[PDB]
Parts: sequence; structure tokens; C-alpha cells
Amino acid sequence: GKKSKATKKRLAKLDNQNSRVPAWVMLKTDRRNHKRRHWRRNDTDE
Amino acid sequence: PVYVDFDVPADLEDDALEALEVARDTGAVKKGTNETTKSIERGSAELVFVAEDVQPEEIVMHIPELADEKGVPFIFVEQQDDLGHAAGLEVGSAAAAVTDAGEADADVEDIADKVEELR
Amino acid sequence: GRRIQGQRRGRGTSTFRAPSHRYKADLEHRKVEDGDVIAGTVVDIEHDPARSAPVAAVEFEDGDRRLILAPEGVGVGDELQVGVSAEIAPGNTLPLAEIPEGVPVCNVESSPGDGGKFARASGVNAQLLTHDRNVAVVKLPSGEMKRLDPQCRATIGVVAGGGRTDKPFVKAGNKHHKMKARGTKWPNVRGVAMNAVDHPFGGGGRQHPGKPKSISRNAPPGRKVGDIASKRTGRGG
Amino acid sequence: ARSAYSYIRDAWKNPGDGQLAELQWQRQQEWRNEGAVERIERPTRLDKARSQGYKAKQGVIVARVSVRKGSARKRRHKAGRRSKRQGVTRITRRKDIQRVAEERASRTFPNLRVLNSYSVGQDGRQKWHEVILIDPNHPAIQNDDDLSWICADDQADRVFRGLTGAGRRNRGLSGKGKGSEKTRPSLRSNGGKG
RNA sequence: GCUUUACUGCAGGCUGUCGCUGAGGACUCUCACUCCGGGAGGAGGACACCGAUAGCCGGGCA
RNA sequence: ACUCGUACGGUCACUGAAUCCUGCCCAGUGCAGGUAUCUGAACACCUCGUACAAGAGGACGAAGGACCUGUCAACGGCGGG
RNA sequence: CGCACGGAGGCGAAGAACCACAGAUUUCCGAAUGAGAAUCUCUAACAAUUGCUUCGCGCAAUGAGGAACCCCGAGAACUGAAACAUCUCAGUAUCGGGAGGAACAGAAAACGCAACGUGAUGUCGUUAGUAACCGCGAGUGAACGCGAUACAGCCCAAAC
Ligand SMILES: [Cl-]
Ligand SMILES: [Cl-]
Ligand SMILES: [Cl-]
Ligand SMILES: [K+]
Ligand SMILES: [Mg+2]
Ligand SMILES: [Mg+2]
Ligand SMILES: [Mg+2]
Ligand SMILES: [Mg+2]
Ligand SMILES: [Mg+2]
Ligand SMILES: [Mg+2]
Ligand SMILES: [Mg+2]
Ligand SMILES: [Mg+2]
Ligand SMILES: [Mg+2]
Ligand SMILES: [Mg+2]
Ligand SMILES: [Mg+2]
Ligand SMILES: [Mg+2]
Ligand SMILES: [Mg+2]
Ligand SMILES: [Mg+2]
Ligand SMILES: [Mg+2]
Ligand SMILES: [Mg+2]
Ligand SMILES: [Mg+2]
Ligand SMILES: [Mg+2]
Ligand SMILES: [Mg+2]
Ligand code: NA
Ligand code: NA
Ligand code: NA
Ligand code: NA
Ligand code: NA
Ligand code: NA
Ligand code: NA
Ligand code: NA
Ligand code: NA
Ligand code: NA
Ligand code: NA
Ligand SMILES: [Sr+2]
Ligand SMILES: [Sr+2]
Ligand SMILES: [Sr+2]
Ligand SMILES: [Sr+2]
Ligand SMILES: [Sr+2]
Ligand SMILES: [Sr+2]
Ligand SMILES: [Sr+2]
Ligand SMILES: [Sr+2]
Ligand SMILES: [Sr+2]
Repeated sequence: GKKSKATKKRLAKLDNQNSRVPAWVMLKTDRRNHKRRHWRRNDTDE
Repeated sequence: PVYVDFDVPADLEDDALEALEVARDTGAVKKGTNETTKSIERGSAELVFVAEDVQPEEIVMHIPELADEKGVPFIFVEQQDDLGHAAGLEVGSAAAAVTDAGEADADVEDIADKVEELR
Repeated sequence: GRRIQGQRRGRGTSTFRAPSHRYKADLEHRKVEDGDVIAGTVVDIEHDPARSAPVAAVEFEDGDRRLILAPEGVGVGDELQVGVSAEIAPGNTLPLAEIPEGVPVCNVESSPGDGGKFARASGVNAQLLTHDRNVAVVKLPSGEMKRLDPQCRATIGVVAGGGRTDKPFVKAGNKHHKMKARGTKWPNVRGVAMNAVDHPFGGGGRQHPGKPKSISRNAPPGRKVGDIASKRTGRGG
Repeated sequence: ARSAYSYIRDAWKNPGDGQLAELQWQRQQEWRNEGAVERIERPTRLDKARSQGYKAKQGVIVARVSVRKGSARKRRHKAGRRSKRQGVTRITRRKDIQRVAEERASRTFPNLRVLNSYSVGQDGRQKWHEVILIDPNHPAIQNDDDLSWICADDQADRVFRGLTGAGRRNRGLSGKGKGSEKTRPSLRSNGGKG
């Protein structure tokens, strides 16, 4: 499949949203990424 | 067209519009269909003018039959804007009436006679 | 029930439509003002996918390349004239008034100047019989005496491709190919072989129609099937 | 004395008699070849137009609208309906042809507001109505002490809400007493029983 | 769901009548209206179409 | 839509290659044609009625029906004595 | 120095943080309006429909949104009737169009406790399950008046 520029920006964003909650937020809140999406297990849009 | 039963020659019309221009500057004239109709009814009309290009034909439709039962003579003008200019207006007029002529009484009398002969 | 096949037809879907995009030309007569000085040379003889009969490619004096309905015997190089005082040769188009009685004619017009309606199929012809100042009686291929206007144009001679109906199709595949070029859904499943829901003749334990086949003219679409307003049926009597 | 207007009025009392009979036979031939909504410079019935609110001013528009004759153009039920609700032919709409005309006119002119309308005849298959429309944005109207009421925000799309005289008459609002129990103040307030 | 000479109705077809619609129980005409023609013009014509109503048929459909 | 189509067409049905053939029946039902006569709605028209209206009756009478004819490769039938 | 209690660092007496009002900025798609397009792209843009008009997009209008309410149109069936067709469910559900901060209505061709009477319109209480409707079955169902709320009356067309 051939992706467009906008489709690429969205996929790019979804990949960034897939990073873990930083180590410092755990210490600041004194103690979970609920939007964890896998390439196989989960499904994106379009 | 529906109210027109006779075609008035260009020469007779030229005479008629010339007589109307001197009728305002000496005597008195009525401008507009409402003021023409009231003159025929009040009897104070000597010669009534009516345009041929009136759309809708309803506005002026009554003048030929009303003048016949009131003895008032009438004449047809081809264009609307020419009758307005002749009555002394920037706009046009569907109908004009001569309420007592002035220094044109001899001309108006002959125009009324030229039309009666044309039926 | 469900709408019958004849009702699905009128909706004009892909299945019931003719492959118009694959059709060559709408064979109409040339529009001349008056006179006769319009003649052309036959450049090519082509196959028309629409009627299975051949069609002639002609180039006129004024440089107009248009396809025309081909009569029998017309070939490449031949000259055909179109107009009022045209030569009474096979393949020329001139009004019914100018064409002599007892001469086979094709591509006859209904209303003068329409381009031809009658006698256009393979090998058929209309026969011109009686003349008047008002009417020209033309006997159409069905054997019907059609009273026409003398100003209606017509091409002289029978239509080409005659005797097509003489040789059988032999196999279903040949019918398949012919039908894929026309505006017809093929094959035909008998109503008597369908379910009650699908056709008035459907249903039962054995295949037979429900009521008699001869239906009234006033019957609604969905019920008008079988023998439509038959004056009689059968061969005998 | 009689006005010139009173003669146009008296002529339209019988549109099948006299000079008007010939005028309609001629005009309708041109009208049948015109559109659905045709803007016209001057009204065919001056008396009626002026009576309804028309002024020969800027921002006062008149348009002739032709709508088809007869009952409802209704589709037959494609689902189960009891005998009562199985009708197609004898059903008529609850809005008169005059109102369908006024609406078609106001849609052709999305900036203008319907003032009124009047009948200008019919042939065997269609009816003609001329609609007086007003420009609420033109200062020639915003300063008119007779027509400035139509410039108010609450008069926006007035024909579609039945605020026209033809609207109010069709809504059964004519009578102030007996027979108007289910019509006033609105059909909707009375549970749609008007 | 399906059938029919089940009950009741609804589309649809045929037919009369009224409107469009005009001039001079049979007839002529042309100007509305329809169609053909690029146009000139031609065919048809107060009929047909359309709106309305009436009678008949009407498991096609509810 | 059929249709860039026009009866050697294409619509609607039945039977189901070739070969030998395909009898008899039109009373019922269906379709179609005809019809002196009978029957056949509304509008208009005439009578009564009502200062008008409701309403009652008459006159004329379309399709349809009655009646007659055609038709079974139309539904179907081809027995008892 | 947000939610958010970390680390590093920073800002604040030049009065920061914070709050109120006002203003600046305010990408792209979006009624989406130069044209096209799954939020991008291609070569000056009120696209489209209108009014006015210097007849030039010059000046303007419309479009779409909003919890429900409001107004104008389209309009079921399950159900009830112990079946069911009129009736009922119900002018309900749902659909089309449209306005406002509220809508609609509204100054009598009214009422008709018939009078020597009332006096624009909504709404509330009542009149009343009354009158009226109805396979006169099941069911359906007002109004005038009265007591309140609040009150407010005017403009054209034509005559001249
Ligand atoms: Cl074939
Ligand atoms: Cl409006
Ligand atoms: Cl009172
Ligand atoms: K029901
Ligand atoms: Mg990564
Ligand atoms: Mg052709
Ligand atoms: Mg064959
Ligand atoms: Mg095919
Ligand atoms: Mg088969
Ligand atoms: Mg089967
Ligand atoms: Mg069936
Ligand atoms: Mg079999
Ligand atoms: Mg069989
Ligand atoms: Mg039910
Ligand atoms: Mg309310
Ligand atoms: Mg045409
Ligand atoms: Mg059934
Ligand atoms: Mg078999
Ligand atoms: Mg764009
Ligand atoms: Mg029940
Ligand atoms: Mg009961
Ligand atoms: Mg009720
Ligand atoms: Mg009351
Ligand atoms: Na996946
Ligand atoms: Na508008
Ligand atoms: Na009602
Ligand atoms: Na079932
Ligand atoms: Na028989
Ligand atoms: Na902002
Ligand atoms: Na704009
Ligand atoms: Na402009
Ligand atoms: Na029950
Ligand atoms: Na049941
Ligand atoms: Na009932
Ligand atoms: Sr998977
Ligand atoms: Sr002018
Ligand atoms: Sr053509
Ligand atoms: Sr043709
Ligand atoms: Sr069967
Ligand atoms: Sr036989
Ligand atoms: Sr608006
Ligand atoms: Sr028979
Ligand atoms: Sr008061």
C-alpha cells in the first residue's frame, strides 16, 4: 500500500503515542499507558 | 396591442408630442395613468395620450373604452419614455392627459379630428 | 411476492442495458436543404455490432465521414447520391415521391426528416405501391400497408446481410456471444420452473401454469405474462 | 372618483371574460416557456400588489412561480399498512399551491423575505402566482415606516414558518371565534388537530 | 412466507364526463396544446397529453 | 430501460438436439372479435319536491356484462351404461 | 514554574504566581466559498444563489452549529377493541424545512351566561369527562363563561 503525506503524519503520531510514561512522572505522582497499541494485536485507523 | 384598434402614423405622433410640450408650458397637463383616468371621469380632459409598449397591458387597458362613453378623444404613442419626456419628466409615462390646452387649442382640435377620420 | 423479471428490466440496470459504448453509429440520413448536389464515395464496408448486418463508410463531397445503412450490392469505390433528384440506383436516398412504384426500398422514414425508422434489419425491404399528392402506400416487412407521407426519405434496395435467420445457432455458446452484444438478459428460465413468489406460473409439485396463459390487456405489470391479449392460440383450427 | 387601479381589479374579477381573456391566452404561451421562478420588473396586477404591500421602490422584488395542478404526488406504501393508510390517488397535501409557490420563490432568493403573493391564473396543468419579496438589508426599506417591520431578526425565513397571510389562512387562523379551537395560537400547540 | 372464484381494500389498465378548449348527431377549420424538422417549415389538432370524477376489470400489492 | 435497436426486430410465454409424429373436445374457465335487443355510473338535460337545497323519478347511455362467434403447441378433458 | 509530591534549571520587590475585564496571536480540515483532495495539493478567487448597483464581487445577504423548548410540512406499526376492517395506539415515533432567547398568537366580517351584556392574544385554575363523536362497541372529547396572570394598542391599500 502507498501512503500519503497526511497518512504518514498520523502513523508517525501513533508511533510516538506508543512510547512509555517517563520514569519521572512515576516519582512526581508517587505512583500505566492505557493507549498501548501493537502492530499485530491491535488495529489503527484507515 | 389588445387595446390598440388603429395604427397611428409617425407623422401624426410627431404633431401630437409637439402639442403636448407646449401644453405644459402654457396650459396644464396630467401625468400618470391614475391622473389620466380621473380626468376622463371628472370630464376635465380634452385629449388623452396612451402608450403602446405598456407591460402589463392591464394598467392602460381601460382608457379606450372609458373615453368612448365620455366623449374624450384619444391617441396612441409607440414608446413610453417619449410620452414622459413630452409631459416633462425624467421618467416615462404610460398615459398623459391634457387638462385645458393653451396656445395649442387649434392644433389639438385638428389632431382630435385626424384620429376620428382614422376610426 | 417478489417483482418478476420483466419488472427488473425497466429499472435499466447494467444487466438489462445494451453495450452502447461498444456501438459504432446511429444510422440516420443526411440533412440536405434542397437540390441534389450531394454525392459520396464508399470508402469501407464495416460490421455493425448493434444489428449484425453490414454498414457502409461513405465520404461526401463536402468532406463528411459518416456511416450509412448498407443495402445489397454496394461496394468500395461505388458512388451513392443523396437528394431530391437523385439517380434511381440501388443505394441512393431520395423521398418516396421520386421513387417509382413496385421498387423494393429500405430505411423508410415515419415523419419526414427523422432519419429512417422502418425496414432496417438484415435482408428485409418495404414495398412502395400506390402514389398520390397526399399519400404513398408502403408495404412494410410484416405485410402491413403503411400509409406514409411522400416527403419521407428512403434508401433503394433491400438491406444487406440477408438470410442470417436461415442457418441455426447450433450451440448455446453461439447464442451467448450474440446476446452479449445486445440489450438482452440471457438465458431464459421458464416461469413454470420458478417458485410462486417469483412468477405467476411458479409453484406446484409438477411444472404447469396456475391459471390459463392468455392474459387480459388490462392486466398490471407483475401479472401480464404468458400469452398477452391473444386473439387465438395454437396451430390448428 | 374611481381609481385607475379599480379597473385592473374589476378586470381580474372575471379572468375569462373581455380583454383579459385574450391577454391570458397570449401571455400564458410565453409563461409556459419560462422557468419555475421568473423575476419580473412590474406586477401583472398592480392594484392587488399595492393592496398587499408593494411599493415601486428599491429592494421590492416581484417573481412569478408556476406550480403543478392537482393532488399529492405520493408514492405507494412499501410496507404493511391498514386499509385506511393504503391511499395514493385521493390524498391531497395540507399546504395549498399558493404556499408551495411562495416557498419556491423565497428559496430562489435566499436574502429576501416574502411579503405576500397573489394568483395570476392557470391552464389545465399548472397554476401561476406572483410573489412580492422584500430586501431586509437595503436602507431603502430599513427606513420605510411601512415596510421596516420585515427587517427584524424574528422575521427571518418567515414563509417556511407559515407567517405569511397565505400561511395564516391555510393554518385555519382566519376566524377568531367558533371553529378555531385547534388552530390558534398554533397547530403544533394543539397537538396537530387543525 | 405462499395461494385463491375467502373478507376488505390499494396500485394499474380500459371507458364516460368536467377543466385546459378555440372558429365556422354527423362535419369543416386553426389559434391553444402535441409531435417531426437545424431552419424555413411539416404532421396532428381542440383530439391527445395533463389535472378531476365516475363505471368495469384488478392476489400485481396490503 | 429496451434503443447508436425497427418485424431476418424484440417483447411475453410454453416445449426442450436430431428422426417419426403430434388424434378428438370450445360445454366450464381464460383471451380475443362481434352484438338487433337487454343490462350498464357520474356530468349535463327533463318531472316532482324545496321562495333555494337535501331528496325522489325519468330520458340518453361508454367500457363491461347478457347473448353470438373464434381459439387447446390456452387452462384443461378424453367416462358410466 | 497545570493535572503531577521528579531531577536539572529558572522566574518573582522592575511586584511574579493567581483572579476579573479588555486586547494580541490564533497552523490545517471544517458551512468551507478559486480548483481539487481520507486534514493534503494545484494555478488569484464572496464557490453557489440573490438584492443594490459606480453593472466592477464595488456594497451587502444566505449557507452551518446549538440541551431541549418553538413554528411550518411528511407521517407509521406493534398495541387496545380480549379476533378484526371503521375506531384505537396517534397527528404519537420517525423524516423534511425554519426562527428565537423564547417561539407562535393578537386588536373582532368576535362572543351569543340573547343581554339595557362582554370586549385584542397567550397561559393557569375551573367550566368537564360536561356538549359532541363512536362496529352508538371499545374508546374519543372541546368551547362560551368564570376566577387569575399580564395588559397596549396600532400601520397600510383607496378616496382627495
Ligand atoms: Cl436472437
Ligand atoms: Cl421568507
Ligand atoms: Cl359575556
Ligand atoms: K391497526
Ligand atoms: Mg519507536
Ligand atoms: Mg439510427
Ligand atoms: Mg429463434
Ligand atoms: Mg450482456
Ligand atoms: Mg429455459
Ligand atoms: Mg423449485
Ligand atoms: Mg402471486
Ligand atoms: Mg414437464
Ligand atoms: Mg409442463
Ligand atoms: Mg393490526
Ligand atoms: Mg404556545
Ligand atoms: Mg422532442
Ligand atoms: Mg395476501
Ligand atoms: Mg428438463
Ligand atoms: Mg476547495
Ligand atoms: Mg388485539
Ligand atoms: Mg366488540
Ligand atoms: Mg382523538
Ligand atoms: Mg363558544
Ligand atoms: Na494490525
Ligand atoms: Na429567503
Ligand atoms: Na380538523
Ligand atoms: Na414463514
Ligand atoms: Na371449452
Ligand atoms: Na483563541
Ligand atoms: Na459572503
Ligand atoms: Na458584482
Ligand atoms: Na386481544
Ligand atoms: Na391474528
Ligand atoms: Na368508529
Ligand atoms: Sr491480526
Ligand atoms: Sr420606466
Ligand atoms: Sr434526431
Ligand atoms: Sr432514427
Ligand atoms: Sr404453477
Ligand atoms: Sr389440431
Ligand atoms: Sr436565514
Ligand atoms: Sr370458451
Ligand atoms: Sr385589555
